[PDB]
Amino acid sequence: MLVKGNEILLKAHKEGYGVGAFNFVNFEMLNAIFEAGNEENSPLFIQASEGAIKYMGIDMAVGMVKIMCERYPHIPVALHLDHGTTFESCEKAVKAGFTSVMIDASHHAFEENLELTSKVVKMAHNAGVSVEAELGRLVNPKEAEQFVKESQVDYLAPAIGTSHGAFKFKGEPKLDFERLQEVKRLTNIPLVLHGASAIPDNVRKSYLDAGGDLKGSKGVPFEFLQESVKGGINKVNTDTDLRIAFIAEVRKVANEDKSQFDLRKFFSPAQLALKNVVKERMKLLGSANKI
Amino acid sequence: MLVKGNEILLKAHKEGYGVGAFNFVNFEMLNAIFEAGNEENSPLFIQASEGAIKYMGIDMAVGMVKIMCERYPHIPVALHLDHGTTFESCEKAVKAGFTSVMIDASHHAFEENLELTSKVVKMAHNAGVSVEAELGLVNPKEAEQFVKESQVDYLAPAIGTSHGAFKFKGEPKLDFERLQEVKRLTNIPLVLHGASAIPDNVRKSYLDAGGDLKGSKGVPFEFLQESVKGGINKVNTDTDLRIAFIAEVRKVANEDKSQFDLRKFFSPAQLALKNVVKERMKLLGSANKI
Ligand SMILES: O=C[C@H](O)COP(=O)(O)O
Ligand SMILES: O=C[C@H](O)COP(=O)(O)O
Ligand code: NA
Ligand code: NA
Ligand SMILES: [Zn+2]
Ligand SMILES: [Zn+2]
Ligand SMILES: [Zn+2]
Ligand SMILES: [Zn+2]
Repeated sequence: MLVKGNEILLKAHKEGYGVGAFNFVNFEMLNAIFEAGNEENSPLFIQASEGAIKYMGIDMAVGMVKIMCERYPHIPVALHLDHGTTFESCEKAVKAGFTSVMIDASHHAFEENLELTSKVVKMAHNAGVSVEAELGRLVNPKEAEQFVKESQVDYLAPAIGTSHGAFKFKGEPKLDFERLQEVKRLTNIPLVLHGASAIPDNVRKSYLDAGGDLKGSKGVPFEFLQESVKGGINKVNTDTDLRIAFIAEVRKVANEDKSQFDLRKFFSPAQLALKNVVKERMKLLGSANKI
Repeated sequence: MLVKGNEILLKAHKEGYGVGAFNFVNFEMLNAIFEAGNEENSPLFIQASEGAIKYMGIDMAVGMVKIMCERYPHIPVALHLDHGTTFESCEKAVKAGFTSVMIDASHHAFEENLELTSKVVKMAHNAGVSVEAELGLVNPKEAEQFVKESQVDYLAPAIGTSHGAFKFKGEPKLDFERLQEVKRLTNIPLVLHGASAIPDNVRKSYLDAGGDLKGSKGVPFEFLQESVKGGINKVNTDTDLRIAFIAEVRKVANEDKSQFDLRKFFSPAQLALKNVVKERMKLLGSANKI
């Protein structure tokens, strides 16, 4: 059912596994994410960015998710606003039916980040909605400790080396796991990893075989993601991996049949590739069989 | 708002215009169709084939449509089951919240077509849902008896069309004398299947993106207008939407091999589909009918 984000992440926090947070922008992404969760018996964190919400309309974003939840009522589902940029954006997500909201104010000084986050928290918590915030651009663990105590935010995303998109590491992957463990120790709350796509080898091969160009993009290796969960990460933001796998198959259908224009012929194999990415990620993070 | 199919088509029947009936298989198609109707102030017929319903799930097909109607509550919208093949399929659509259903038994002999259609009608009408059936080329006298006894709300008579892009291996031709006779004898809304036109700008867009249309031909615009003058009120349109949508997808794929933001593919695809629908609404005379 559609539940508070913290309902899912407190269990993951206490038992020591990661729940993937998967972005979607339309029905095909959402269906494949849900079939993955049903097939791996895994909780689901479903994420929509502000841009995704503008593309779908927030009424359709929430509406499609609610339909999917009633289709799979046995799966714990949180619907999460990814990188909300204003109080008003977060307030609109709360009013529309989101069960989790992120307020990203990490580009501000500590005092202004805490101020705005706290404002979001008391609004969201009044409405039964959980809150994510971000600290770092890396994190100061003692800032994190104070930030969490005073804001009462439900989960925290500390900067430990990742970044959005595919072009993460200009060389070898590097995450500061000592800093992670200290944050986790001092805050004792669920933590979140942004920019956590791995770009597996098969997904990249699929994309390049379809004539795509990834441009030397490298994600977080699987072994770093597992070490992250061992360090205390409980929500693993994942988007790029899904897009590459999906568009790989769309490119492939276009290439191999120039007369094909049935949309289902493009998006059925795209859905399948995306679902498989999600299933494997669920097993990697340790959320499989957790229902 | 979401309304009986006959509510939209009775008005079109009385006032002599055609309402496009546009197929969809996902959010992108649906959104672009609704924005077209909103911008042309036009009633909408939204339809989903059995295959589309298996792809989306009937719960999602109705659910997305109901969300879209709430976003544009001033637009008369009917949600239509396209080419239902069984009574049970039509019954599931009625229960799921469709406001119109088509039962296609035209491959049966007259007596069996009428019997199955009548059974669907009794079921659908008990639930406040309108019914389309198919006959056929059509015998105008079969049509007259068929409609009187079945009490179907609208009829698709075969007059020369076919589904898909490949409609006429020779010159395009429709039997308009047959059409008018059917209209005269039945005096109900009529439906035209296989009514995609494949406009030249949509074909040019598809070929420029590397697409192959394999010498396909659609109904000329002039034939669509003549069919509405002859009494056609519901004009089934699918292929045109697919080609315009997939033309832009192919183009995005071609012009940036590093693009994998789905919105970068489907925003222009939506726009192109929207414009096809907008121009079709103006062609058929449903624009500015709200
Ligand atoms: O915040 C991270 C998400 O991947 C954002 O996706 P977006 O490209 O829709 O903003
Ligand atoms: O009934 C005619 C429809 O255009 C067919 O659509 P479909 O290809 O989803 O069956
Ligand atoms: Na987030
Ligand atoms: Na139909
Ligand atoms: Zn992020
Ligand atoms: Zn971030
Ligand atoms: Zn048809
Ligand atoms: Zn037909």
